[PDB]
Amino acid sequence: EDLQEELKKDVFIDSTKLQYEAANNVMLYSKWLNKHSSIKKEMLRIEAQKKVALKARLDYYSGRGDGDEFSMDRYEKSEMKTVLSADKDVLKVDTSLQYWGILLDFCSGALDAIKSRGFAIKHIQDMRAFEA
Amino acid sequence: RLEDLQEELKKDVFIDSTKLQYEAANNVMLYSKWLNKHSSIKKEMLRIEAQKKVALKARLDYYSGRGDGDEFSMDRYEKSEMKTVLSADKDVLKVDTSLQYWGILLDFCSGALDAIKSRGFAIKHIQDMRAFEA
Amino acid sequence: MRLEDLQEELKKDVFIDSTKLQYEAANNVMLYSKWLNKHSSIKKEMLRIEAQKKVALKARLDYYSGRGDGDEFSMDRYEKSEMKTVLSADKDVLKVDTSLQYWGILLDFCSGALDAIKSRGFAIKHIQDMRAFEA
Amino acid sequence: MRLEDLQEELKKDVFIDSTKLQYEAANNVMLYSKWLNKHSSIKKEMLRIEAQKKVALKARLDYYSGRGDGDEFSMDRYEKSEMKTVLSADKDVLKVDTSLQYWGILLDFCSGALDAIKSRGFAIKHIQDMRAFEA
Amino acid sequence: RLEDLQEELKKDVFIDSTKLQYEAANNVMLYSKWLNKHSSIKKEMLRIEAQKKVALKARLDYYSGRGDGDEFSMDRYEKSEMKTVLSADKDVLKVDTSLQYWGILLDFCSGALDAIKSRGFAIKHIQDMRAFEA
Amino acid sequence: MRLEDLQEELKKDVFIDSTKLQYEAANNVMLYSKWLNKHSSIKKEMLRIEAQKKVALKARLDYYSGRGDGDEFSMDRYEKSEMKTVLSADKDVLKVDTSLQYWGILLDFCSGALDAIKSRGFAIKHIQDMRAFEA
Amino acid sequence: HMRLEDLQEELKKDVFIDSTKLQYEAANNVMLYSKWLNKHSSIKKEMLRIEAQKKVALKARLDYYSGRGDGDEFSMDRYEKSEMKTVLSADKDVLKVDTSLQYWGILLDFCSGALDAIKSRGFAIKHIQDMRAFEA
Repeated sequence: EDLQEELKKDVFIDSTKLQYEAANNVMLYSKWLNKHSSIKKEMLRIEAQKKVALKARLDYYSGRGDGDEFSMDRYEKSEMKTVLSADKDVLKVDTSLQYWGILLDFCSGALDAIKSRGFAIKHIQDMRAFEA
Repeated sequence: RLEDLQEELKKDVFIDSTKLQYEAANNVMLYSKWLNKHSSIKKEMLRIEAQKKVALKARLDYYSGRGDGDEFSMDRYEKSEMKTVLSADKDVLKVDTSLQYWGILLDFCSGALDAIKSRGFAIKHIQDMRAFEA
Repeated sequence: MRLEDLQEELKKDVFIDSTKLQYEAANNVMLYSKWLNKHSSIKKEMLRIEAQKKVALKARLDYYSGRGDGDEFSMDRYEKSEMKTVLSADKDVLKVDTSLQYWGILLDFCSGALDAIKSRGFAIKHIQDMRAFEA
Repeated sequence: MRLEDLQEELKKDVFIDSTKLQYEAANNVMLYSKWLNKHSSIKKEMLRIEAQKKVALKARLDYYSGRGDGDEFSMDRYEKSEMKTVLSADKDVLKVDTSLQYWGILLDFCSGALDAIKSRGFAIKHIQDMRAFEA
Repeated sequence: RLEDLQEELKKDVFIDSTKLQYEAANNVMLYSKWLNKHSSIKKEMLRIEAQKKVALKARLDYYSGRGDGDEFSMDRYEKSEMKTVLSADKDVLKVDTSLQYWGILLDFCSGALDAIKSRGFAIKHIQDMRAFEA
Repeated sequence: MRLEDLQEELKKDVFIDSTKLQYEAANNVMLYSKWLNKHSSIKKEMLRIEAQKKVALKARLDYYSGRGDGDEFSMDRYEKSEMKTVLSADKDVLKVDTSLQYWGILLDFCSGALDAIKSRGFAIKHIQDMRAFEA
Repeated sequence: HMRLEDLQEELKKDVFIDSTKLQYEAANNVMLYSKWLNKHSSIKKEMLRIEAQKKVALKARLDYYSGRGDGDEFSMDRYEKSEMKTVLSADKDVLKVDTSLQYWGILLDFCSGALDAIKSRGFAIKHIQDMRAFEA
């Protein structure tokens, strides 16, 4: 919600300082690039945790046990995709991770906006200069 | 470190309007600078790419019963179970986490090259609005 | 070819002598050619190596699958699903693909080099414009 | 045609004579055309080579699949999954594709030449601006 | 023939320095001539693409065991083999080459439009250099 | 519309009457319009034909996939890997796509027409300038 | 609504240049630019609305054909996932909303053409003002 709110404020243009906005637009691209890249770094950390959780759970459900517990439901291969997926522990990491996937995806749009706000800024110079 | 690349780029894109011409000529120098980082990163990742390719097989032997040295797994994992196991493997996970990290840095540098390419565009716009003052 | 020396090379090229702006405009088309030349020359090398890689890859696929590669044969009895993984780690594959991919990076670099110069020509023009403004 | 011989050709072509700017501006479109001619004749060649390649591929597809290719038959009993690798390394296949890709090196370079020449006219245009101001 | 288009364009882009006003006007006229060739070629290719689409099916029948006339294939080709088999097929290859031959032509006619657009530019450029003495 | 009629008309349009430079300059904006009408109106047609085709593709697909299209069913029992080839060659589809693809050529010719005229205006100024120069 | 002939006819009348009121036409030219610029933007409002219907209609129809639709209509012909893209396009409602969607794009596209003409018409007027100095 903070990302929607941040970009919303940023893409609006001060018509009176166009030379400044032309310069600051690149400054905004950077800013969103900075968040974008750290999130991927984050997702990489979270995705790594996810790789471990499925195996730990893979052991448990298959009878290799993960702690002091073993599954008695004797799940088959046809049942496995659902079971791990519905698992409380795996779900938490997948839930968090996918959230970041959304966070990351918004920043793509932000870069799309900023690339074009910079375009729009030149346009105004152009659309105004015509009256001359 | 990511903090060293993000912040450095931050510094680069700010434009001194009173020295518009310096920035215009120098802007091409920034592109060059990052293109150097970019390429140097890929060089690293390619080396890690080899390490991972060796690590995955080495571990694949271990778990599959072909052994990894004097070691063999007792968990008798099956082929349908295999992708998950290597993916969660200590030895593999370290290199892949390592490998992906530079890849992210690599990914940051593409954006910089977008930024710098457009800073060069932004600079001309400023010249134009100034020439417009005329 | 070495990457840093290409890096070292491009760096000198993008520098602009403002005292020779007509010359630099003319010089720019020559730099484009030169990097255009490198670019195509990298492809010739990679194509040759990629032919070695295809030869190495066939040989190792035979080796590991039990058809043997020379006077030598693998006893680890790998299956078809296991082959992709093993071949990637294969010393001969690994050595050549590493080399193959390495030039590709130099290939990817000369594109960057060509993007730098193709746009450098504008930057030279940008400078001229700000000057007519000073007038 | 040779790759490096075109590079030298482009090398001479991109040179700009400061004493003959009207000529250079006019002759520049003549350069686009000429390289526009090389680019197109190369493609025509690739059309002939790629047809041979597709034929080599079928003949070899038969051979390794056990249908025999002329008076020869493959005894290695390659499977469907293995064929892609094997065909790529096959000498008959490899020779035509190597040749085909070589023009590909040539094709792309001529594209670059047209790009250099496209802006060389601007570089030519660039200098005029610097001259009238110098006046 | 491709060689007929090459020789023609060569003749076209040549610029008569002494009759510049005329050449500025004719350049727009040349765009037309080549624009006419270009579209007529797409016209040609449109016919061939219908021919090619018909052949792949007729041949598809032959190789798939459905027969293409009074004939049937004994090679028992699998799905993995088909793209290759059809591609190398005498009937398919003949029509597709023709399409490709024209495709090569079409792109040359485009290149010609690239030329004419900038010949128009160069013409103005030269006039400026004329005013340069004056 | 016929393609040759577009070619014949455009040819007539781009001609420049030197003895009437003031008129040709003004009228040039009037030509953009005429072809602008063609371009948009052509699209209007293709938009209708595209609809005829989308319905045809479904109708024949049903036929061939065995859902039947009328009182008819294909006994050739075509598969998924085979369908795109089969539908593409279909007599009814082939007739409609040809139609659609043909109007596309007209559309594109008009884009070229718009390319041509838009620069003809540049040409008109240039000539005038060379006249003002001789003046 | 809007008709293409009305945009064509409107634009046609708009770009014609009165040589005798050239100072005026210079003033009149900018008045045209705003007007189409407003049309350009006004068409976008319609398409954004119709396209929204299409996002829903396709979604409503995809459910229908896949069997998740629950109304008084149900798809019994059992279409598969590879077949859906093909089928949905031919759907009576989808075809109509798409036809509608595609149409406004053309009116939209015409104003862009219209704006390039007027954006540049101002220049042509400036040229003629100038060609007089040659007679001068």
